[PDB]
Amino acid sequence: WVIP
Amino acid sequence: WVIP
Amino acid sequence: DSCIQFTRHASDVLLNLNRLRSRDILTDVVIVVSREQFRAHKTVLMACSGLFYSIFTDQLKCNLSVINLDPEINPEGFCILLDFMYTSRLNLREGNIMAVMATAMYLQMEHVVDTCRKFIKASE
Amino acid sequence: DSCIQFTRHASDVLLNLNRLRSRDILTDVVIVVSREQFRAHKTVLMACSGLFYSIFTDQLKCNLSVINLDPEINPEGFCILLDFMYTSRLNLREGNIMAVMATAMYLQMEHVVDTCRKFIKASE
Ligand SMILES: O=C1Cc2cc(Nc3ncncc3Cl)ccc2N1
Ligand SMILES: O=C1Cc2cc(Nc3ncncc3Cl)ccc2N1
Ligand SMILES: [Cl-]
Ligand SMILES: [Cl-]
Repeated sequence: WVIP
Repeated sequence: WVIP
Repeated sequence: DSCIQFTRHASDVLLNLNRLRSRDILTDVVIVVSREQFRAHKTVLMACSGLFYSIFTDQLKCNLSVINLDPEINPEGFCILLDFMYTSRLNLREGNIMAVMATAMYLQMEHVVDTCRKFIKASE
Repeated sequence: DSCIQFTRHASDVLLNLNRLRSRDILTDVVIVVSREQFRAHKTVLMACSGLFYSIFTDQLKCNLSVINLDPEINPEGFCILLDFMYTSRLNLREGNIMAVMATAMYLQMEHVVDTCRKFIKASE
């Protein structure tokens, strides 16, 4: 999971 | 396009 | 093999599937949640959820145009997860994390359940 | 928004759509090419091809279960492109590049047409  |  | 691969292909496909959802094009099922209705594509739901995969591979249920979820399922939690299915983006907030995790457990969306568990553990 | 994003989501969705294709699950159309038949999902074809997008948004054609392609279309070129649609992998070879490019132009798959043009230009 990432900060888009 | 890339070499997978 | 000796294939070449287009890096953005999978993302472009999902973006186009979400555009079809937005425009209600070729949607083939209604998911009913506590009298809130969500139109979608069976194949996308199956690709994202172990529950929908099991439902639409059933010889009788594969032909249903309406699926009613368990009354304990929260429509907002479902809506957030349906958006995630079609975009890879999860709108996870302090105010919705419990409903989102409960819905992801029911829908069998293991990666969502994982990030919810981690975000909850960080706040304890 | 303040969404989080699961990097591998789009790829996992496409992988699952290809598994459904392999097992002939929820395929809703047959594409006929020079008497060679290919089963697929209309939504995936639309997401990948400007031609299929135009075909299945047509009020009459959206309801067809069989689509016949132009007789000049090569079944191997189509097969390679159908595999690309469901995997992001293109099996481009000296022996098939002309058929693949011609099929991608007909199907309106601009990124495929682009890499074919470049690979052809490198060999001249
Ligand atoms: O967490 C998850 C997400 C998910 C998706 C599916 N889908 C499929 N699996 C295998 N072949 C085809 C499909 Cl469509 C099954 C289980 C789970 N569990
Ligand atoms: O090269 C290409 C690939 C491609 C895909 C599509 N598909 C869609 N476009 C917009 N909204 C939904 C969909 Cl399904 C249309 C044109 C082209 N041209
Ligand atoms: Cl997931
Ligand atoms: Cl393309």
